[PDB]
Amino acid sequence: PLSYPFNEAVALDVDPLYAKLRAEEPVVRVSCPFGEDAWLVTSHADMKTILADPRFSRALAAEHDESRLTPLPIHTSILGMDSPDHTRLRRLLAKVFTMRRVELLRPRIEQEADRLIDALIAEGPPGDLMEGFAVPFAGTVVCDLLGVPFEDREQFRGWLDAFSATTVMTEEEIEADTERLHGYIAQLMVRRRAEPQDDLISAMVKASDEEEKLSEKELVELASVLLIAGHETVSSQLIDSLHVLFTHPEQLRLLKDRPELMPGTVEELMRFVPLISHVTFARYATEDVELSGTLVRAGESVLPAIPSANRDESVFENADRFDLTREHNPHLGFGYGIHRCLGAPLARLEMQVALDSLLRRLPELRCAVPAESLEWKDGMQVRSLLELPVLW
Ligand code: HEM
Ligand SMILES: CC(C)[C@H](O)C(=O)N[C@H](CO)Cc1c[nH]c2ccccc12
Repeated sequence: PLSYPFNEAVALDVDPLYAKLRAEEPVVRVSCPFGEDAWLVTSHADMKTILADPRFSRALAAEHDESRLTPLPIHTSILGMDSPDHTRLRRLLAKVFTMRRVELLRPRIEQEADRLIDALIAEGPPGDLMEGFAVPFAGTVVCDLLGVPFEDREQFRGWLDAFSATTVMTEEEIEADTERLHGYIAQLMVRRRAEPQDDLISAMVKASDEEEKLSEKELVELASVLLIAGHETVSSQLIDSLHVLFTHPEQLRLLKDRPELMPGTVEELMRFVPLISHVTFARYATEDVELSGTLVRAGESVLPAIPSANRDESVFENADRFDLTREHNPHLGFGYGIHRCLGAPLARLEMQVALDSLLRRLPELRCAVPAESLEWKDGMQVRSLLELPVLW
């Protein structure tokens, strides 16, 4: 079977093999960097099936040497569970991670974007939209929400890569950093149990201790993935989105003159940005399933190449084109079905506030270097810039 990934992900370029696979062989057998061989799934319709059809399981992966790009299986907490365990954690989170809580964060989120832009301006151009905006914006928001002290970022931020690194960390470094993060969250939970604050960890501990009993370890592992999602996924998506906007200056001009397009713009960025470097987490078939002419037998794994589903020309017209006016946008950038992104309302809020504020306050914002000089973060499960120098 083809060794997969076929090629290292470069900048935001999509490997042209996905288009060929989608056209000529949408499901193909591959060998993975780690774990068992798998079926690479490339089309939008098959993506929905393996993500939402109950014939495909995440919890089954623990009964295998899970097909994966990471040296060790990731502690994916809720995202590694099936019903009923999944239902138990999803209910817990939905009860404390309410829409009211999110919209109550809006003024704090807006204020953080304005404060970050005040700093960029006071420091003068060129500024770095990654370490000077996307990272601390995403970080302060998730830290505010979760109850992780943003002041501890110096400690915990260097452990987060352990949850995402493919080629650039050893088993031993991943295991050590995973233990460091879990143990840091566990100490936080002791404080938050005794001294609850208005944050998710306190609410989760209270709800778990009182009704929806979770083990300490389950609580730790769930708070940990919430930290990763808010800190890393959000800042990665945001900085990649700014890159897309800078490299499509015509759409950036359109957005600035019709701000009511921002909701559809965020959705189009979710679709178009190939944020996931290759695939999200493998599922395993519990029964035989045919996908685009390929029989996937029970016990075999499928790799969901979500970014390729989001370039499916049979679902999105001119799927290879970034078009922030796109109206039909059933993208899978926030997943689909049972494991669809619980944080999507918040991520959409953050995206909209960040882009609106930047475009509002920095009218002539533009990249300070040619796209060729940019340094990307390689060897992770998502794509991101290390620096995005800008003028204004
Ligand atoms: C732009 C930012 C984000 C993107 C692109 C994103 C994307 C995704 C995707 C694609 C999935 C499904 C993965 C799969 O099926 O293998 C997912 C699941 C999930 N995401 Fe998000 N996410 C983002 C931000 C967030 C935030 C801010 C949170 C929480 C504060 C969050 C929490 C979760 C959780 C808990 C799950 C698993 C839910 C379950 O298994 O039931 N994400 N996310
Ligand atoms: C979830 C997809 C966008 C993709 O698999 C990804 O970024 N995984 C990272 C790195 O392994 C881990 C992660 C990010 N949010 C999560 C939410 C729940 C569990 C794990 C994660």
